[PDB]
Amino acid sequence: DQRNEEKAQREANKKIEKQLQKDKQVYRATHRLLLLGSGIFETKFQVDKVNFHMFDVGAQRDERRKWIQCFNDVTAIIFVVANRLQAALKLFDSIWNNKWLRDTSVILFLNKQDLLAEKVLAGKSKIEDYFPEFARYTTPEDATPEPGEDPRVTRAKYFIRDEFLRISTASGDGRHYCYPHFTCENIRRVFNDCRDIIQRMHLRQYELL
Amino acid sequence: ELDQLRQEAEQLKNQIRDARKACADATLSQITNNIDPVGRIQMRTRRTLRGHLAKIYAMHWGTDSRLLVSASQDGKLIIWDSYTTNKVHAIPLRSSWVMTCAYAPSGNYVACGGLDNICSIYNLKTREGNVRVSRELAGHTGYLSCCRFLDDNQIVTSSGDTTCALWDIETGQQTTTFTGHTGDVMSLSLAPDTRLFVSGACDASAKLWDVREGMCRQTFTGHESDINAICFFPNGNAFATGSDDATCRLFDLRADQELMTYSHDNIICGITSVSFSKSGRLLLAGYDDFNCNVWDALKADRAGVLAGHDNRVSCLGVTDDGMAVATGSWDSFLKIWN
Amino acid sequence: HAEGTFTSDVSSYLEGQAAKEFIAWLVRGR
Amino acid sequence: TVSLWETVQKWREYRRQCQRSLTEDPPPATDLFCNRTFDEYACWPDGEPGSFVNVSCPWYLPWASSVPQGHVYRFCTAEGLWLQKDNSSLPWRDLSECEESPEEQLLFLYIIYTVGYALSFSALVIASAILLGFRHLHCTRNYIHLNLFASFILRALSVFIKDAALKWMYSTAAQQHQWDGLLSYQDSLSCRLVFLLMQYCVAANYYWLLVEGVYLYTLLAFSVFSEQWIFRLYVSIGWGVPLLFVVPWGIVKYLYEDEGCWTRNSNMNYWLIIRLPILFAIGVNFLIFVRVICIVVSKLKANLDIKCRLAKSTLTLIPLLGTHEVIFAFVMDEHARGTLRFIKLFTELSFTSFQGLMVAILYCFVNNEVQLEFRKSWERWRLE
Amino acid sequence: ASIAQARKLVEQLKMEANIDRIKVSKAAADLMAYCEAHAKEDPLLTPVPASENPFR
Amino acid sequence: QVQLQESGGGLVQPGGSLRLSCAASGFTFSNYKMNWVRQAPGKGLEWVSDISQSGASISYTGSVKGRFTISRDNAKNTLYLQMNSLKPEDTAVYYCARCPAPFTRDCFDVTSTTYAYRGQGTQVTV
Ligand SMILES: *C(=O)COCCOCCNC(=O)COCCOCCN
Repeated sequence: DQRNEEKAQREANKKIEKQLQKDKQVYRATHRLLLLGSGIFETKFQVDKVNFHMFDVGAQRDERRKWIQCFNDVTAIIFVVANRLQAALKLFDSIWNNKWLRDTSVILFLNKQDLLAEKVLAGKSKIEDYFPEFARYTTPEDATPEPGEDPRVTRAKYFIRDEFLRISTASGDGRHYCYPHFTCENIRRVFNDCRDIIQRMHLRQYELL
Repeated sequence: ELDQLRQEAEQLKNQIRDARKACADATLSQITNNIDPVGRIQMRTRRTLRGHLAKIYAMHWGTDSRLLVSASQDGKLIIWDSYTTNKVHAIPLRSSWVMTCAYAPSGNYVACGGLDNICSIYNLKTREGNVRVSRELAGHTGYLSCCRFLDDNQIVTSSGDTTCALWDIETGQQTTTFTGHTGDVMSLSLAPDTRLFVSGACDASAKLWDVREGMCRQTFTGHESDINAICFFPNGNAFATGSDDATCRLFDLRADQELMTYSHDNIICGITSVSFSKSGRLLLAGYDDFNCNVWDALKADRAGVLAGHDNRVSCLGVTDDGMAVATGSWDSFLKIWN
Repeated sequence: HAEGTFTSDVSSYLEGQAAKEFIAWLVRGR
Repeated sequence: TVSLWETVQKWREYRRQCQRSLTEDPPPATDLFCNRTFDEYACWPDGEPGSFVNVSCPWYLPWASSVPQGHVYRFCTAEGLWLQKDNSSLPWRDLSECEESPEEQLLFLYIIYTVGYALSFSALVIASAILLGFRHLHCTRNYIHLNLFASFILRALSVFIKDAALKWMYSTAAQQHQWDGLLSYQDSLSCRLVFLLMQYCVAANYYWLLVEGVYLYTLLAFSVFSEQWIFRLYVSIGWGVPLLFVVPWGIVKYLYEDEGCWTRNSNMNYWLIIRLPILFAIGVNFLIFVRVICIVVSKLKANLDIKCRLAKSTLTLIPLLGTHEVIFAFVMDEHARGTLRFIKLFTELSFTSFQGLMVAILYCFVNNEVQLEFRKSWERWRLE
Repeated sequence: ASIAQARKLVEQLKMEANIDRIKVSKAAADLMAYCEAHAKEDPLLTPVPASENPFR
Repeated sequence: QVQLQESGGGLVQPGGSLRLSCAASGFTFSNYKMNWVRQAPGKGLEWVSDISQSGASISYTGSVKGRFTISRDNAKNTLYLQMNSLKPEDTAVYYCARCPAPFTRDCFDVTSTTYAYRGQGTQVTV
């Protein structure tokens, strides 16, 4: 009676494939993000009925070249930037140019807007001593500064943004995109960028981009 | 003064290198010069296992050579019946970042782990009929990259915290810790008698461990980059490693050095997984270029290719009866080759 | 749609030509 | 709205009326009279010798409305015979009053779209083989393209059959049956179903172009829903919604205005049962096209000439949505006479016939994903 | 300190230097002799008939 | 076995010059992008300069542009750092760090605390 047990196996298989279809709907409807700043911390937030799962790595060593490959298929990597600035530029460079993360978009949050605003008052070392080419840098004409702030905070903000956009515009090839922020709502800014990422992914399948 | 210690270790490294050089009277490529080639190995895909949603990092065959567990980063363990392609169990995982899975030799348990730094044991033979977490082995401070059962009560794990651990499953406690690696330990392979095991790490080094003593018998170097995969030879006296330097190498325990390198000029991608055939004549290696290469382990000539996958070949395993090969991939499919 | 419109134009033309070759047969003594 | 069938009927009724007369006709009773007859075209009364006979121009003539006041003539000529000439074996007749006072254009339109549908048919069966054959290519997007590809094939075949049926129902074999008053293909349900299949195959193509636009618009609206649920709806909208107005059209065309295998749009009002639902599909894909192009220009200038890329995407999107139709779609047959009609027929037929070719080339053959599947396969084949 | 790690390296190296190593020629002949004694037992080397293949 | 051995450090007057060498051993030197990394007293490891496999693509940290120049000689398996106009804040232990994998654009983890393909370093004092 092997057909009696082969029928039982085929019965248990359809029960599994039924659950896997419900799991497929949940998996495709959720956007998972990597936050780079016990073994891993998971944050669930929801914006306009869209589900976001953000994963922040904790209790991993500072060597990332192996465990960072687990996130090649997240919607985006959220890169929060705090010579700590040059180290962040090097980390962004190796993420951007890694063969497995080459189709993953990066949302840059140039954090510490107020800290950069207060450090620049005669206590600015992290941008002037470490980046001597900033002393001859001018704020771009198409800059959109916040209403009310030092004219030297908007200069330091756009210099840092251009340091990162220099890496991202070199060898971008229209497969992954960089979304720099904090030079101008953070969950909304992630939601808007994720919507742009999904749209550009679809327009590529239709060969419209 | 550590400088005087740092230069004594320089002298010991030269002493070991000279002892190894004295033993290298011939090469394995000279001993096997007059034996016949295996010819052309032409395996075909016999099964395609479909049902995982995300990329697959790990698979492991059962000892019955019919059932196999696979781990996908969608958060599922699936036990497949390879003969009929039927799914037997689908286990949802608490953490979706699983990087390793093991099938117990008895068939009663599976283990998995990953970025949660936890090895989770699942009972497959519960009285009620469902599959539940038996234990969660905590104590590693980095992700789990590999795990292997010794029996129903002992499992050995490797971790990104540069250590390997032996666990007592019933007490949930770490019986032994294997320290000495300086990079992430990425793969481990138990010896056929489970008295020893080898582990390859991200320091381009492989180490041989005594399970009972908890100490490192031998260290093997020769790779240029991180070792991603490791596997004993069928008789337990040799093992093969796959590295990011795009080569495989064969090390011998009793000669204490490398015997072959399995490399080609056209291969510039890393090896993700290695496995021997039943007799050890064929060394199968998965690659980043989406393919698997079959190597003549005694002549270091590429004997075949498995070219069915559309994304990275992440894992690879041969049945205990030598009957079939299974490959998982980042395209979310397993293939059985024969 | 185009197809229908073209078919109705050829259909009407063919019907009129047919009806105007029945009469011709009659003049030929049938 | 002339008809062969009504013409032949009227002939027999005109046959009857005079055929009755020639039996009942009071005798001229003047000697040298000319025997009356019916010559399959006119009923000639007995005429006085030597003088001509003026007879009403036959009311059964298809163009007889043109001229109520016409006449046919013959002469008694006073020997009791009628006039005859060498090389003629008949009683002299004068029809010169009663006679009816572009094939090539239509043929040129035909030749165009027959090549277009043939090229489209060939390129679409070898493009559905590529999508069906490769398992890696299977996805909800390619499933919709496959149904669209099949919808073009059904539209191409239904045209080939419909040029054949128009040929069958206007053939020298057929007409002689219909003169003889016997039954013809035209009176069969075999031909009426051909021109009901041609309505469904045309209308299903317009509604599978709509499904392509609606699916693309829901992916780009950042709208995520059940895929398994959504595909069942799309199949039942491309293939099923056309039945909701093609079937009622067949019901009305059978109860009312059953003639000409339904080839001829006699009323021009029941013909709206098919046109308006089709114009709904035309309208929505134009709205979807505008929204998709607006999304594309927004993406293009966010990368900060964009008009080479924008023109390429606009021209690539046109065959997939069928937006070449909006140009002349509202130029409704009713209002489209004269040379305008030619331009409406030429542009629509020539583009639609080749439209299946564009979509096969653009969305199968030049697709980078599809070309990748071929390069992957050639190298794997080389190893053997 | 880093001295405590450097002294453990010396201890491991001493224990690793004092092991018995056989010749590579003898070591290679043992692997070659294993693959010969099990060549008939390897289905991927010598394919079995489709009657015996559970994945036929 | 992968081995990187730095030399050429020492005590130098401010404004002086110094040339560091790195003898590479145990890998195909030309397949790998190479870096110089330093650790100032009390600070963590900080990236200084890198050079691509051929020697064409070269980059520096901002505070050393114009003063330091990096060069590799693939024939001798040697990496060089020529340091000019040295400042008192250039006092550090200088490490020769190899990128983890060959033929890659990215270079992960060369400033990590326990990176394996990094030498023991040489002390530069200004
Ligand atoms: C009538 O049905 C008997 O057949 C002979 C009538 O010949 C007319 C056939 N078609 C033509 O002659 C084409 O010329 C008229 C079409 O208009 C385009 C300009 N010539």
